[PDB]
Amino acid sequence: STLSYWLGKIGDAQIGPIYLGATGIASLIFGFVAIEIIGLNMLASVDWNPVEFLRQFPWLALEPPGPEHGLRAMPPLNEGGWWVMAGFFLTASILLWWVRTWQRAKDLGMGTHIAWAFASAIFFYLVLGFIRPVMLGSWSEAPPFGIFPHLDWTAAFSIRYGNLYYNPFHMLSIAFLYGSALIFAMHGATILSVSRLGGDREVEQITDRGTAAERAALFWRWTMGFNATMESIHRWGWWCAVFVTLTAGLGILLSGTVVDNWYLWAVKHGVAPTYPDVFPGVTDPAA
Amino acid sequence: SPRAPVWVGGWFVVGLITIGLLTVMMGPAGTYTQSGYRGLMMGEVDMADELADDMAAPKNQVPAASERFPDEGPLAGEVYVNVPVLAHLSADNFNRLMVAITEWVSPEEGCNYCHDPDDLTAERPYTKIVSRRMLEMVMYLNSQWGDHVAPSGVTCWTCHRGNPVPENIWFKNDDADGGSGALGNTFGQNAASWDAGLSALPNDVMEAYLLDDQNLRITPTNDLPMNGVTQIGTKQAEWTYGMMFHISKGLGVNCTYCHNSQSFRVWEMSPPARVTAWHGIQMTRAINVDFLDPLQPEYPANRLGPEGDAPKANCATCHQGAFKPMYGENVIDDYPSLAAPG
Amino acid sequence: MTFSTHKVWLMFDPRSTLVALAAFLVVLALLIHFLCLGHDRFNWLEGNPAATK
Amino acid sequence: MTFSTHKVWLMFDPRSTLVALAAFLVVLALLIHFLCLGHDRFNWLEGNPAATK
Amino acid sequence: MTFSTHKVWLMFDPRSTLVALAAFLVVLALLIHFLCLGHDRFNWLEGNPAATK
Amino acid sequence: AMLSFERKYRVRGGSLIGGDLFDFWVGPFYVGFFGVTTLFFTFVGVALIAYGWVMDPSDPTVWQLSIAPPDLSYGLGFAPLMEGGLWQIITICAVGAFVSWALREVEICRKLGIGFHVPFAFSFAIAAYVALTVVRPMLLGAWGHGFPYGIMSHLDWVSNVGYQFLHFHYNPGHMLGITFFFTTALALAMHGGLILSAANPGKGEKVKGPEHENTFFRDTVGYSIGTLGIHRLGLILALSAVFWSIVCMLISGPVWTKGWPEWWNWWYELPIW
Amino acid sequence: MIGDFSSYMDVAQIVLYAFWIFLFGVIFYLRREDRREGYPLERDTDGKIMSIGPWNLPAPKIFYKPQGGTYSAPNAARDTRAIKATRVGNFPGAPLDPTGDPLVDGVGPAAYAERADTPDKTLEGRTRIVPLRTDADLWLAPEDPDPRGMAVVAGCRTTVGAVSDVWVDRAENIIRYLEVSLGKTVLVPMPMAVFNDLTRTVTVKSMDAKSFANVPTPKSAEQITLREEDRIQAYYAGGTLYANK
Amino acid sequence: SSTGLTEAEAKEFHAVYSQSAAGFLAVCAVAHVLAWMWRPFWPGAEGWV
Amino acid sequence: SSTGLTEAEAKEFHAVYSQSAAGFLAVCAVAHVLAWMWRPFWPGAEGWV
Ligand code: BCL
Ligand code: BCL
Ligand code: BCL
Ligand SMILES: CC[C@H]1c2cc3[nH]c4c(c3C)C(=O)[C@H](C(=O)OC)c4c3nc(cc4[nH]c(cc(n2)[C@@H]1C)c(C(C)=O)c4C)[C@@H](C)[C@@H]3CCC(=O)OC/C=C(/C)CCC[C@H](C)CCC[C@H](C)CCCC(C)C
Ligand SMILES: CC[C@H]1c2cc3[nH]c4c(c3C)C(=O)[C@H](C(=O)OC)c4c3nc(cc4[nH]c(cc(n2)[C@@H]1C)c(C(C)=O)c4C)[C@@H](C)[C@@H]3CCC(=O)OC/C=C(\C)CCC[C@H](C)CCC[C@H](C)CCCC(C)C
Ligand SMILES: CC(C)=CCC/C(C)=C\CC/C(C)=C/CC/C(C)=C/CC/C(C)=C/CC/C(C)=C/CC/C(C)=C\CC/C(C)=C/CC1=C(C)C(=O)c2ccccc2C1=O
Ligand SMILES: COC(C)(C)C/C=C/C(C)=C/C=C/C(C)=C/C=C/C(C)=C/C=C\C=C(C)\C=C\C=C(C)\C=C\C=C(C)\C=C\CC(C)(C)OC
Ligand code: HEC
Ligand code: HEC
Ligand code: HEC
Ligand SMILES: CCCCCCCCCCCCCCCCCC
Ligand SMILES: CCCCCCCCCCCCCCCCCC
Ligand SMILES: CCCCCCCCCCCCCCCCCC
Ligand SMILES: [Fe+3]
Ligand SMILES: [Mg+2]
Ligand SMILES: [Mg+2]
Ligand SMILES: [Mg+2]
Ligand SMILES: [Mg+2]
Repeated sequence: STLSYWLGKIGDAQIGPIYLGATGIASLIFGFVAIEIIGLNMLASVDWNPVEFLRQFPWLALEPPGPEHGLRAMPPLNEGGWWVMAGFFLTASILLWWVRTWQRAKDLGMGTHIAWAFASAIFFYLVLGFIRPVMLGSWSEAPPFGIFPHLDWTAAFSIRYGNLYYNPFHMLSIAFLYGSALIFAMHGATILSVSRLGGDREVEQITDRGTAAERAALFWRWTMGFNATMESIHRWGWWCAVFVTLTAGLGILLSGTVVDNWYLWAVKHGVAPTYPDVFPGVTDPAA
Repeated sequence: SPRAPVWVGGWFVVGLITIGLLTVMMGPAGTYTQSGYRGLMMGEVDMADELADDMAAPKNQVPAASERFPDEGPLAGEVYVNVPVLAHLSADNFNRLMVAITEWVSPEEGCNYCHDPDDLTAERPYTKIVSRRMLEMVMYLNSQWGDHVAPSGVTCWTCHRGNPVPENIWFKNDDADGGSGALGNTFGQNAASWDAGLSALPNDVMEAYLLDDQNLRITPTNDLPMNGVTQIGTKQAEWTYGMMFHISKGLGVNCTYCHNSQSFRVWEMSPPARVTAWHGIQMTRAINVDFLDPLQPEYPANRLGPEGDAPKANCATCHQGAFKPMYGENVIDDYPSLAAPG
Repeated sequence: MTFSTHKVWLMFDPRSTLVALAAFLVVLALLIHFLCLGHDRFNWLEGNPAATK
Repeated sequence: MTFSTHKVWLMFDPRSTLVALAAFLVVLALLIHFLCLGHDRFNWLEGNPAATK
Repeated sequence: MTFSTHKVWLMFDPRSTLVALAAFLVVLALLIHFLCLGHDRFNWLEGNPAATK
Repeated sequence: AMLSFERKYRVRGGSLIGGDLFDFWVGPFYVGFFGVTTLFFTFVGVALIAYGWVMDPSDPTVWQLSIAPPDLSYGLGFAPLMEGGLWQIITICAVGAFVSWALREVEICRKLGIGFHVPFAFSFAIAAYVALTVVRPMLLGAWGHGFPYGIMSHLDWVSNVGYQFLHFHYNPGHMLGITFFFTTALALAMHGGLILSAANPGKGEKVKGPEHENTFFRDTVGYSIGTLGIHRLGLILALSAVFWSIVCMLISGPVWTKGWPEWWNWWYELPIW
Repeated sequence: MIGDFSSYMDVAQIVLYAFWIFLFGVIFYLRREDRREGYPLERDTDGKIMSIGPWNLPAPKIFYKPQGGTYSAPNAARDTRAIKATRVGNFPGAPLDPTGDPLVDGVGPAAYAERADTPDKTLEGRTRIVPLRTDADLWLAPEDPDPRGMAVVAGCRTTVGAVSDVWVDRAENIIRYLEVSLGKTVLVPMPMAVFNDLTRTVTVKSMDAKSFANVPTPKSAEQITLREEDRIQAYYAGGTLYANK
Repeated sequence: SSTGLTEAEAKEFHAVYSQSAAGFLAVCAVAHVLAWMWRPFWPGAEGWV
Repeated sequence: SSTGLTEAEAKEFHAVYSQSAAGFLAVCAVAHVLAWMWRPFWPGAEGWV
């Protein structure tokens, strides 16, 4: 239980102690196995040279099986089996960590809201790595374990399914991420503005409304015509954050399974803008 | 020691001078050209000084050509002995072509690079045998691939640019594979490779498209999946993307030069340059399949690749970083002999 | 730890030690089984010929 | 501000002012050095010919 | 202001006014030097001929 | 005096122009001078968007509506009203309306006696919009660099501007902004869940206080940010996300004119190796 | 085809509309939770309670407070304290004018809520905000300046007194108020105070010398209730509008 | 008054401020004369020819 | 005054700061003379020709 002056300026200064418990130890074991697999595959990909590892770490990854393997339960190791093992161990560690958060909420007498907000992110992660590859029958549709590689996977996923900008659930997830940033800036600024009135002590304001909660409500009522309460704004933020990953999982489930081209889907439904033909005589040379 | 309150205004002035530092440090701003419709932002982003420097580069200056002799005289096939591909040229034009070729391929090494120093008739060096197939390839490109290289045409300068080895050539496993034993498979990607624009994209795509006829068309032509049409291809999309990095770097252009990002698939929304690029892909594949690869037995081990394969050409071999080779300078009008086989 | 070092449980809590050991053993067993499945000669469900070369 | 304006420090506290002034001077020096480096005639490291047209 | 109007500092803070004036002067000087650097004739570091058409 | 506790707070004061003429409410909304200007600019802009919608020859839907900026050939000049001038006027009205909204929030804060953290944070979104439609276009010398005012066409603008650098994911400022946006959602989920768990402990449990709130995070991650530190952290995260978005867009075109992946050659070929 | 119901409809469109229904239900639920304080509404002209449907006002939820008691929301309690402010004509939206001293009366930015008349407690049941002179387990970090002994300057550039003690939150280890002995003792909320460690001064620009002499004081000199806290904080917040002007 | 000075501190500050501003303006004028002798500022009818 | 520094300590500080600034400006003038002797930085009418 050490102290931290620099962290004590933005917030509290105490770091620890941390309670791991049984599920915490299990999650750490699973996750360390996953991290060891990923990192050792990265280090072997530069022929064990740590100079080249330092040079190329953003470009390095553990790569999923190729499409030639399909949904083979355990492909050959150096052909995606390492990726499948790392994904299994990471998923087990993440699920055990979710159970750990649920249990920590229960043992403190607190509600399990953080656990069910983590469940949305776990749902998105599972759709990204396991659930969608199972339905499409190919491990190759899953992100690599790498810094620049999962950005490449992101771009190539958008390109493969025709401009994921035209995925309505991608639009909704972007709206919810922008709204998460919007709502959290709103709430941070509002609570900081009424911090002179005791507004940072929100739970005390929930069971006993003070002038801080009243003025925080009235600022937004006079600004945009409606407001929340000291507790309801946290439900607003919680739901906005949950919807990000919920719509993300929903829009990734629908890509390739029910919709294969999103721009053409928007064209069918009157969503894609039509632009004046600046290039009048361009056709497909292979037609 | 007492804590000094932060001078907000002084640090604001320091912030302004740091903004000035950033402006002098990182740009006179790039120059834009608009190719498509307003609000789309389809066009080229170029630094004016760098674009001017690349146009004023020595490789982009086509050497001056001497006045062409009238094609009415003794042919080269009767004056000379071993001239199977240039037996229809007048001997004066044959000598002019030899001088031009020396200026284009081996100006430093001179006439002796491709010829025996004491016998011009002897086909001793491998360079003469390679140069004969070079001549045949240039004639084939000019006569048969006008859909791409016309009206500028191609000569020995288009690829070689004054040195015997063209600047942008490639081999099969041009990027060394990573991984020791059962660990570290890079899958032909996940490296800081300049073939993929220094991205972690597939850096060995030229073999699938400029030597093989693999499909670059990943985007479906229907909004909904079909029963027999594949529903996957994200990793296959990375191969197309890496190939498009190669294409963009070889021409010094961005994706919007040939595509509307709204849909990379729709040709009706694409600039007419995408049609020329399609013919360029077909022509590069034809070059590699027909001329450059069957030359592997004629090369020494010093010229081959890590896989023992012949050197091959790509988009960047001719263009050398410009939308057109030498930015559009005509090179075939001065040499009608290189425009068609005899 | 030996058959006669029964005083270890005065220093290590039996409950947490057993749970951590169970977690470690399950992870090790899964890792080894997956490593066997990840090789041609030892994937018993893929059933490649034993002579793998 | 001259040699005789010694009471400027009764308005601007030196401890909260000299650090900002030093930062400003360092940034100005970097700005001018990079401005000289950004031109062909004054980039002393590249060593281009003095006569640049 | 004028050489005689000394009572302006009973209305304008002598220190915040100096800080704001220094910021304005630095920004104006940077803007005008950049405007001179962005034109062929008055870019003294590029050294184009004065007669620039 | 609409809420059950609002009557005692509805007093005179807070005006930034020094006058009682506009000091009044219409329904729940407070009207100021800047409220009037906000409505002026807003109705002008909305009516011009409707005009551009009904004058579109392709009969677009609400999604396909697009008021595009002028051509890049018009430079920083003035375009015909049907050739980019409408976009220019809507941009001016939008900037005016957003600044007026921020100033009206300043007025409301002054009336309520609270800090100006909210107008200051909204100024970051206003700065992002300005850097996208005014500053970056002037840095590039043409208003045609701004995004079209359409629900779906501004997505196409974003896509094509990103593919002008062949891989926008490799922009370092883009990476920082995405990291901060995802961290903002993570922190908002954690904070909302913690406050909801403290306020709704369940059946048979009392409402938990600051000790339980700090204990939950010290027991989970190993550090507790506090109840005042979490809101500062959230405001800082959102503002950093928007600031790094502004940086990444101001270095794309004005600074970087080539592919974004090759910018990392500074690290791949750092003088060390 | 795979994901189609017709030549126009398809699975993604239906999933999108299902999410639209779910999102609109969630927004409705959230707006119901927004109405747990301040509703039902009242008119700006006579204070008549406006009728809100039972589908917009949720049923009261009970909060079991940590130190005992049950708070319900909504609670049918309405703030009906007499506001010492007037307006000419009961026009909807017309702002009010304080009759006397708005800071002492609590009008506008000086208005405060009738919170609990008991001090805030901790988990173990001991007073949360206490002066540092009473607790020996709490000290001030040596890396930060000590506010005690610093001169206190109001918004009129007048030294109104000196800091005698600091009141610390025992649940968060943070200084909540500054006990200032006026040159007779007042509590200054820390967010309303700016510290200068070089000149050893604390500036409270929201107060004048006249306003400091009327700051509400706690009944106890080592104990402050939530209502006293709320009143003092509201006084200093209303000073931003009513003091230097 | 409004700033806290007493018309004597203000007079001294205005004295030093007037000298500093006059010196800065004189240096600016000298610099402008020098920059005009370098390259004249205002074009003729035919431009920079 | 508003700083709390004594009018004599401020005088000493200004003396030392004045010497430091004068030395800095002398070094800058020498550096500018050396840089002009290396490559003059005010072009003539012909430019850098
Ligand atoms: C299995 C029945 C007994 C037991 C019976 C014995 C006997 C007998 C001996 C040991 C010995 C050892 N035991 Mg023991 N040991 C037990 C449980 C454990 C546990 C545990 C937390 O469960 C651990 C970590 C160990 C670890 C160890 C090693 C530190 C030590 C020799 C290392 C070794 O052989 O390399 C390999 C070690 C590992 C790969 C990790 C340990 C895993 C297993 C459990 C180790 C058992 C090895 C032992 C030789 C097997 C004998 C069991 C037969 C039924 C006799 N024992 C249980 C309680 N153990 C030897 C010793 O200390 O002599 C100097 C020895 O002679
Ligand atoms: C420079 C020394 C003195 C000073 C000496 C004088 C004298 C003498 C005169 C003025 C006059 C004026 N001064 Mg004065 N003035 C000072 C500093 C200022 C500052 C400032 C914040 O520093 C400002 C905004 C001004 C503003 C002004 C103008 C309102 C007015 C004439 C406007 C003008 O000529 O437009 C051009 C200028 C601008 C658009 C920007 C203003 C910036 C500079 C500082 C203006 C001063 C120009 C002045 C003619 C210089 C003469 C001083 C010589 C060095 C002796 N002064 C200092 C204190 N000033 C004139 C006046 O009042 O007319 C009846 C006048 O005769
Ligand atoms: C360097 C030694 C002294 C000093 C000695 C003098 C003397 C002597 C004079 C000034 C004058 C001025 N000083 Mg002084 N000055 C000092 C430090 C400063 C600092 C600072 C924060 O460091 C600033 C902003 C200034 C600013 C100024 C100007 C406002 C004013 C006239 C403008 C000018 O000449 O050029 C425009 C301003 C700039 C380009 C930026 C200012 C930076 C430098 C330091 C300006 C000083 C130049 C000075 C003339 C050179 C003499 C130094 C010799 C080597 C000894 N001084 C130090 C304390 N200063 C003159 C004046 O008041 O006119 C009547 C004048 O005669
Ligand atoms: C609402 C949706 C958002 C969200 C939600 C969310 N995520 C969450 C939570 C919530 C509400 C949690 O409660 C949980 C959490 O604890 O957060 C702090 C979690 C979480 N969000 C995470 C990350 C994360 N969230 C992301 C995103 C988001 N999460 C969404 C935007 C992303 C992105 C942008 O991709 C990431 C990367 C984790 C920090 C955490 C879950 C941690 C976890 O699963 O841990 C188990 C996995 C492991 C690999 C274990 C660690 C293995 C190491 C080897 C440990 C070291 C062991 C060693 C022995 C220690 C000692 C060493 C000695 C030398 C000292
Ligand atoms: C800086 C951190 C985040 C932030 C902060 C923030 N935004 C804020 C606030 C804060 C703190 C407010 O106080 C304020 C508010 O009141 O919120 C309810 C606001 C606000 N954030 C808003 C939205 C918003 N914030 C966004 C983002 C963010 N806001 C950041 C992520 C986005 C994004 C990413 O897209 C949007 C859409 C509004 C709800 C509100 C400001 C309302 C406002 O300005 O009202 C006055 C203007 C009008 C009523 C309409 C004017 C219309 C124009 C005249 C014509 C239309 C022009 C427009 C460009 C057309 C666009 C077409 C297509 C591009 C769609
Ligand atoms: C002269 C003349 C013409 C007169 C007429 C005058 C008229 C007609 C009106 C008045 C003047 C004006 C300018 C009126 C404005 C008109 C308009 C356009 C109004 C709407 C503007 C607007 C921005 C509306 C909202 C838009 C949206 C969708 C915003 C996003 C909000 C969101 C995602 C979630 C809502 C969550 C809420 C309610 C947050 C607020 C909130 C926050 C952030 C807390 O932290 C907090 C803390 C403690 C207690 C309460 C709160 C609280 O309520
Ligand atoms: C040498 O290294 C040392 C030892 C120093 C350790 C260091 C390690 C380092 C440096 C590691 C670095 C790792 C990095 C940078 C990783 C980055 C990863 C990123 C960015 C990933 C992004 C996305 C990945 C996703 C979404 C993956 C999802 C995968 C899933 C969900 C897979 C699930 C698989 C399952 C459930 C498999 C089950 C087993 C079955 C059932 C198939 O068995 C039959
Ligand atoms: C490699 C790039 C060459 C350079 C350098 C030079 N020449 Fe060439 N030469 C080359 C080829 C491929 C051929 C065969 C022509 C054909 O139709 O296949 C030739 C041939 C000649 C000959 C004919 C000799 C004979 O057949 O007996 C002559 C006389 C000749 N070349 C002259 C010549 C001169 C003068 C050169 C320097 C300017 C020169 N060659 C360089 C390829 C190459
Ligand atoms: C002209 C030199 C081009 C540049 C610049 C870019 N692309 Fe390319 N693209 C070009 C052609 C000739 C083709 C057709 C190839 C074929 O075999 O038909 C394409 C096609 C694509 C595709 C696939 C289209 C499909 O039907 O699925 C993609 C995904 C694509 N192009 C992407 C892309 C990117 C990302 C670019 C910037 C790096 C880019 N293209 C530039 C020609 C040209
Ligand atoms: C040498 C044989 C070349 C190879 C290999 C490639 N290109 Fe090329 N290209 C070549 C020439 C001589 C010209 C000039 C055409 C003209 O009209 O003068 C071109 C031109 C193009 C263009 C047109 C650019 C424009 O602005 O219109 C494109 C789009 C193009 N080439 C694409 C392209 C690609 C993608 C290639 C690799 C597959 C490629 N070219 C190879 C000569 C040669
Ligand atoms: C564009 C998405 C939807 C945004 C809707 C925001 C609406 C905010 C304004 C609400 C105004 C309510 C006015 C009536 C309040 C009660 C008066 C008795
Ligand atoms: C309107 C006549 C036809 C078009 C002539 C050219 C118009 C564009 C060039 C002049 C205007 C551009 C510069 C505007 C600068 C504004 C700075 C605020
Ligand atoms: C037709 C769709 C309707 C969707 C309604 C969604 C309602 C969501 C409610 C979430 C919160 C429930 C209450 C949780 C209180 C705390 C429990 C510990
Ligand atoms: Fe909060
Ligand atoms: Mg390879
Ligand atoms: Mg390669
Ligand atoms: Mg280019
Ligand atoms: Mg079907």
